[PDB]
Amino acid sequence: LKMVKVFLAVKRRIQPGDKMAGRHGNKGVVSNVVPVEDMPYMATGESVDI
Amino acid sequence: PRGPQIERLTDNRAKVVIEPLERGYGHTLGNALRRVLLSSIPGFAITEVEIDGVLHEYTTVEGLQEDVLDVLLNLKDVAIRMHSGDSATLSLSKQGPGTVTAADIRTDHNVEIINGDHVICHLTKDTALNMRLKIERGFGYQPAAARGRLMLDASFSPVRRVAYAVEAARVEQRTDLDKLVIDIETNGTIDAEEAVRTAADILSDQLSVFG
Repeated sequence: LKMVKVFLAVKRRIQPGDKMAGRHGNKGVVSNVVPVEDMPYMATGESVDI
Repeated sequence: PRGPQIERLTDNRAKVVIEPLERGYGHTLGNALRRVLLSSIPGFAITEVEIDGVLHEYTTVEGLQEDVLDVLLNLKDVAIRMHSGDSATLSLSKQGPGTVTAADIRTDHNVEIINGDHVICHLTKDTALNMRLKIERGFGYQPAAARGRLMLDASFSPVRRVAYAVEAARVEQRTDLDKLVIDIETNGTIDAEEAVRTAADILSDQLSVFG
């Protein structure tokens, strides 16, 4: 007699364990999330993300 | 011993000079101050945004070119320096065609806003934009989950990048005393003097457990 459809929008962040592949076929799984202070930095101060 | 020497290359990015340190004291002090200047300094950011016409963060409002999420990211991009207090509330009123900058908001006497060359949104029609903001104090990174009302992430970090290098200073002493320079690039919120002052305060409060 009646139908109710509910649209639910979820915005998920990135989690350790999610599968993320590159462009040339090098797939991978995120191990952990590291703070910026532990990442290796260049001579100018730019921290490497990956 | 002589005090920190301040160079002024850019009004947003300064450089401090510490000299003369002993042999084997430049690298540890530089790395400790770099890590503390990166991930310890508290700041101010926008936590929640209350708009009367916008119900949730996925709807479309008439008269606006961009979506609501672009306005939320542009409000996350700006930086607010507050003199005193742990909470504040800023409102903006802008109608008619034209761009909406960060300087068009209504601020208090203690709440200081950067001039804001980055735009927030783009208005086309003659629609009034009544938007209420909220500023809170904190340190680090706090997500929206763990804390008609919207919620926004906040990155309480006025410092962008910290670099340092150890150079030798030719001085008549018992050994080869080395100096170091630290160039701090901020968003204009915090100064390079009180940043290393509260970094040394954090180090002195953390080293107070021994003894």
